[PDB]
Amino acid sequence: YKLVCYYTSWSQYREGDGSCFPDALDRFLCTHIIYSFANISNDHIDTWEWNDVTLYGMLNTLKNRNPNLKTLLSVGGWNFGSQRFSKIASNTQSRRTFIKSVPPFLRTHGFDGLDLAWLYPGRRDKQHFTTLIKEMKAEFIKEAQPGKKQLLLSAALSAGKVTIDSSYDIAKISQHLDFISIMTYDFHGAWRGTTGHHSPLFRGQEDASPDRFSNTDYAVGYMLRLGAPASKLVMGIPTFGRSFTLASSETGVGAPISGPGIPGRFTKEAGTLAYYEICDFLRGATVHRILGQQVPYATKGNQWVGYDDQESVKSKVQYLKDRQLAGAMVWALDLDDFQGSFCGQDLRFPLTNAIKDALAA
Amino acid sequence: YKLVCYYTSWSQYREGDGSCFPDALDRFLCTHIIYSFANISNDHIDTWEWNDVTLYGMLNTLKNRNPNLKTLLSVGGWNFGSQRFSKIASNTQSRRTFIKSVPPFLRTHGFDGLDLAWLYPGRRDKQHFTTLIKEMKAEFIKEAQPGKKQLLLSAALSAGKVTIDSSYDIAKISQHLDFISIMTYDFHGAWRGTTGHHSPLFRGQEDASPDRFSNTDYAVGYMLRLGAPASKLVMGIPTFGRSFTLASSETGVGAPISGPGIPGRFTKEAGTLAYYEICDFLRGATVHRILGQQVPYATKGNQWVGYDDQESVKSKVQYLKDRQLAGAMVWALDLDDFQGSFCGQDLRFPLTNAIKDALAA
Amino acid sequence: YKLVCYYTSWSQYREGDGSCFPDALDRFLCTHIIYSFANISNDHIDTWEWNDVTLYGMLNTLKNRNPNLKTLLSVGGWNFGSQRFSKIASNTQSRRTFIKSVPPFLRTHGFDGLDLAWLYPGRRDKQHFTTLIKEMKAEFIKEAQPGKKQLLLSAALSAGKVTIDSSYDIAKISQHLDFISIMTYDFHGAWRGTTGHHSPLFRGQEDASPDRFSNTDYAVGYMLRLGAPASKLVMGIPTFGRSFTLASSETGVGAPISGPGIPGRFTKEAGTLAYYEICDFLRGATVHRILGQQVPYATKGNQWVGYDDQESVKSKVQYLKDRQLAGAMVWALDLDDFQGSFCGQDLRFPLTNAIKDALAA
Amino acid sequence: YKLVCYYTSWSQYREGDGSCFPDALDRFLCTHIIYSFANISNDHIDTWEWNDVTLYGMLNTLKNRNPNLKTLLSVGGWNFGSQRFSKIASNTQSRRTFIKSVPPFLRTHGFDGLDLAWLYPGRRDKQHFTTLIKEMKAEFIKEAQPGKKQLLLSAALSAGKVTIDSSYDIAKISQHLDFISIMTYDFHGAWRGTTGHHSPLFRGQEDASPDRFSNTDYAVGYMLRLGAPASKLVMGIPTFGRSFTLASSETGVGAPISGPGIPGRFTKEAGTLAYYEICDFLRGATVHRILGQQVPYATKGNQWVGYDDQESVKSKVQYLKDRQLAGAMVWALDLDDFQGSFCGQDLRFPLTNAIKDALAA
Ligand SMILES: CC(=O)N[C@@H]1[C@@H](O)[C@@H](O)[C@@H](CO)O[C@H]1O
Ligand SMILES: CC(=O)N[C@@H]1[C@@H](O)[C@@H](O)[C@@H](CO)O[C@H]1O
Ligand SMILES: CC(=O)N[C@@H]1[C@@H](O)[C@@H](O)[C@@H](CO)O[C@H]1O
Ligand SMILES: CC(=O)N[C@@H]1[C@@H](O)[C@@H](O)[C@@H](CO)O[C@H]1O
Repeated sequence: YKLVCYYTSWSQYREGDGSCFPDALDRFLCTHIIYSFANISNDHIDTWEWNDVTLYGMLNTLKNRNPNLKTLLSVGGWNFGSQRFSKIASNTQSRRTFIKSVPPFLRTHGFDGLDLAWLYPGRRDKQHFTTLIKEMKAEFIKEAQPGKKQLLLSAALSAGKVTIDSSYDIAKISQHLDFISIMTYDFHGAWRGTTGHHSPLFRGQEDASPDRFSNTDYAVGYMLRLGAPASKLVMGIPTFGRSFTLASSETGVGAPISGPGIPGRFTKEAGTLAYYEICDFLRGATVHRILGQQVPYATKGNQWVGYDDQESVKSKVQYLKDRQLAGAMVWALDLDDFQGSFCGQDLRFPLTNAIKDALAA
Repeated sequence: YKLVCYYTSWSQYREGDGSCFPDALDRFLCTHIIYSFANISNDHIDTWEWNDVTLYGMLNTLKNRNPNLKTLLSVGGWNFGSQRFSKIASNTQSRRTFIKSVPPFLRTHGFDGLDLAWLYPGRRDKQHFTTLIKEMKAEFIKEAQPGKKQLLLSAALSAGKVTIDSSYDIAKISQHLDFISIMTYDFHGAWRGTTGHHSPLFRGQEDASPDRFSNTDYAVGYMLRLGAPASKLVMGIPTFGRSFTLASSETGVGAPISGPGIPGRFTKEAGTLAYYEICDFLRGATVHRILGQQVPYATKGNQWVGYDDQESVKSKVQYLKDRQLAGAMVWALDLDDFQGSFCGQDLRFPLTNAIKDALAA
Repeated sequence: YKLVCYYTSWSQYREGDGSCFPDALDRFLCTHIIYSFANISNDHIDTWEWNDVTLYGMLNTLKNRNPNLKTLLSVGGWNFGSQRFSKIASNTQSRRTFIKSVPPFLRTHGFDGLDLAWLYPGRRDKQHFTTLIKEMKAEFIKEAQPGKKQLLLSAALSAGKVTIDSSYDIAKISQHLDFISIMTYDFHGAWRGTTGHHSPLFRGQEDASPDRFSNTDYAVGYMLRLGAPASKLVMGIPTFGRSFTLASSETGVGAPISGPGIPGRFTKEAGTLAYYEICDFLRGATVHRILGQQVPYATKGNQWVGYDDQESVKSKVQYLKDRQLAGAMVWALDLDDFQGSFCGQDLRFPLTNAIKDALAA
Repeated sequence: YKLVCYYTSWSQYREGDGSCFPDALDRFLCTHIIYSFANISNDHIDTWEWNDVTLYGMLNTLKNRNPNLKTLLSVGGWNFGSQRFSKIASNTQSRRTFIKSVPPFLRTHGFDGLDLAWLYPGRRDKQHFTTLIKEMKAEFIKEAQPGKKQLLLSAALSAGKVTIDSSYDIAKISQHLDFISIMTYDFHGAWRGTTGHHSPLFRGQEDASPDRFSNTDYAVGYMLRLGAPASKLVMGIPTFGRSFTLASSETGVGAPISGPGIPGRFTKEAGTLAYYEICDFLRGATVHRILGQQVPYATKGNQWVGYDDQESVKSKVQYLKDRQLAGAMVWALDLDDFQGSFCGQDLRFPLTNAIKDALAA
């Protein structure tokens, strides 16, 4: 089983014990680690943060004691701009420059691979996206055709039905990619203005979600049906939760909300909490397991958070093993308890370790 | 929380330890016990079996130590002839004689109420059935008018979407009935000529069943939607399994079958097994929990049976409690381990006791 | 001990069995293989031959089956032109561009380091050469400072006293280089217009040479005295001979000549023969061991050639081991009998294997 | 070519097999044999050993079967005293008497000529030596005027540059001498307190000897340069070796010593060893060929000896033939294996037959 794990370069800047650099990662935890993100600039792949070269260094250092570890560089992400990635993929010169720039940059900086994270190609870009992928694989085959270890090509794809239907030719791109990470989290499948979990496994209670699409099971089945081979599909599992401010005494699934949850001290983003933040929040909170969805939420005063814990990630790994998927993708290493000193069990990366042990069973 | 339990009269004729009579029944187990079934003969309510009047008393003796206990007599059943019942409830005199005949016969034989089990009112009968339930509740209010204790009225309704849509005016009859026993088992939800569980709680893997309706969650939600109040709805939990003969080595959900399953020694009905026969079957067998349905099946040799156990009935009780339903209905006392000698715990009614325990916590 | 061996890119064009491509090289033969030469173009390190990129890869493939093997790329050579290397190294901006370009180029194309072959810095360029080496070494230390395998830096240096005195600050460049390959061959030690061996180990007969300086032993000792550590000094051993056309019946050392030797069938360069050509020539030749110089010459008709054989390279290896040098350097693989079919042993790389054997003993 | 061999008269007194007398000598081995040493007493040439006259007889017996063998007697030696030969040679009366005394004594005792072994003239005796040689030769020309066979005049000379510069007018004495024997052994060219070979053919490793001039090639080249005809120069070759006692684990050339080598059983002279003694030593010893010097040393335990073997003496002959020298000189028959029972092969005079063979090839 593959265990693909994202590290985000902006986690370095978080205050205090929140600050995360690649020298804090367990080198035997993951089969693959992906660094996010890289810019594209003058149509060439390029660094993002001032100190990426150092941080690339720290990441690849982990391969010294662990030969099997693979590292990829993810290009794109949320702050990149769907627009900008569009302009580049659609134009024929721009695309060639970009593609031609990739292998030298990866080799120069110690990476085994590229992860395309265009979030997201629009309706207009479906063919461009297929082309980009096909030609990038072609370039990687050429570059290594004299005897080398060939560079890996992956992509992070939406788990949302709408985006999958409009943006991705699944059968075509699946043939050229080495794996697909499906982002089975951040589903927006609650009734407007109410609580719901952002990463249910199963739909659960039929009449308590507006549709059947907003869950891990549906999206995994859909992508399999659309022609992605089970053996190339990696199933995304979050180490963050999505939080809401409650607007009444109701704390169930479907309760009214007034908006996103109060920011965490360290991640400082409304509507999100790192698992290490949730471990703090849980002291004095009530935990409930949403029966049909197989995932927990916690509530304390006017705050509600839907997240994953050791029991839930085990259920998720059972699912992915039963479907013979290739493995699990973890977003993100820097949002697990990587200091091992918030979750009260002195265990670094409790969630990721949980996934790893369930893959072994 | 009501806990409505069905005792069947034909269960007296099973060999050896199979034989069951109202004497073997724990008086504290249930709140309501429902005797099934009664005839309608020449438009008056009648007995069925030769020794019904004895068994009535054996049953109504149990109320001696227990004044909280209620009993009800169910009239109808599968053998009745759905034809015959429709005739009776369409004709204006028939219905009048019938309704008039019930209250004396009930007080006489010691019953606290009637349970309607017309299986099933078809197309045409929707209004007849609505009226029958309306005028029967008219009679039971008139009968107890001199300060008696009003007779209870209830009905066993289908959990099948088709049958509910064609047969029941749930908004109307729910105002007249005291509770509704919704038969959330014997779904026909599997792909054709393949294995499936007959009483799943949730739909489960979205791509592994033809429809979203053949599960307990759907049925309960549907009825809540159609007008039935939560405080009048009692959720059916089976103490029996449905079995199949497999046709290949595949033993999963949706494995090819060739027909129903070898009959039990004591129940002697192909495709059925009492819980106590299942305990016999389990020794030697692989149990697997269906992940999204939250129910087990067992397979051994060319036999596959989907059944409910202590873990699974507690989940269903957690489900019914979370929806604030009236309580749980059990089909049937004579099919749980009533000896206490099969399931190796030396415990009478393991499944029914699991349901009681969970209801109180 | 190191065994550094040069492969020359232009050897690929030699007719017939002379043609040598990197895939003919024994992957277990040498510790370090150096590819010569790379261009510098627009102050950037660059390819020379149109197929360099294919040949780099056939070389680097040799590492798959033997990971210990190291590869370096040599920049410069005799066709480069000393005066064009001057301007690059002496302009501060050219030199930075160049130095900046090397590590990406090396990593992109699979090489473990750079070999400098400036042939040769004049008196004017001594300091420039020193500076070039210091800065170039600093860059490799920087590029690697986060946990990479650091890039090797080596230099092919002249064994000629006059060039060493004019061009090299030995003490300073020795601390920065990882090894020095001293080109202890092609000495111009013969009395003008007379036969002499181009790679004597010692001076031999005192009154039969012009100078005491044109011999391996002098050049080694001189570099040691000047500050090159033994542990960084690699001693060049030729797999080629230098040939003369005799002008009389005299056939000894110091016999009159009329010009360089007739070209070989395959190397096609007057005054030079590959070892495999020498094997052909030895058929009907007389060989003599030069008494003080520990090396052979052969003569046949009007031709005379001073070369190395298995015995003579063995002696050279004894010598370098007794001086505790870092190992042997071989110019060049493509001039050894790489085919194995010329020296009537059916044994590929006869000279280099002999060198290898003597280093291991 | 000439082959000039010394027998030493004091070799009779050595124990057992060590004992050597002229009857032990093959008569076909040498072209000249030189009996050493004779005395000068009361300014007349005398005998030295009590039995000299017998030994001279046995020696001269050898010419009975061999018409071509030539014998000479050698006045002087180390034990004569430089101080005393000076006084005989510097006084016009002394010297005239000596000269005149010489021919009759030589005719009387069977000798074909005289060999001068003044070891050695000082600065102050240079011109006296020139005058002795000139006058002695004038005498021998005059004594032969009655149609006799002219007596042979030869001289043994130092190979050391200092002695040559102080003592010898090579150009002048060369015309009067029939041959010069150059003593190209017993060189004092080890760094002080260290091992060195006493008879190297060439200088060898440039920085592993104090001086350029303690070797055979330099001595020969120097004499030629000072005006000795090649056709009169006989190059000395030793059959003994010189031995040290090591002071350390180091056994190489220039290793630390503590004093001379353990005396041999038969020679009893610290720091010397006959070849027959060396043949025993070799059993259990390591032999190394010194690359520069074309000569072996042997070490075993705390002992180290530099000697000449069959290989080394063949090379010394090659050198003398290439330089067109008159022939070889051997010191000495009694230090070679004259028994023929020490060196394994059952051959008498291994080293001297080696010389002879090489002179004939
Ligand atoms: C610096 C960076 O990460 N992003 C730049 C962005 O700032 C913008 O200027 C663009 C050109 O319009 O190039 C991008 O890569
Ligand atoms: C099973 C049973 O009790 N059936 C009776 C029987 O008398 C039957 O013949 C019918 C007459 O039409 O009436 C039913 O109530
Ligand atoms: C062999 C080679 O590639 N060398 C080029 C040469 O082609 C030429 O253009 C020169 C211009 O001054 O630059 C060199 O590097
Ligand atoms: C007898 C002999 O062999 N040697 C003597 C020596 O002993 C010494 O007496 C000298 C004159 O003082 O004359 C030498 O020839």
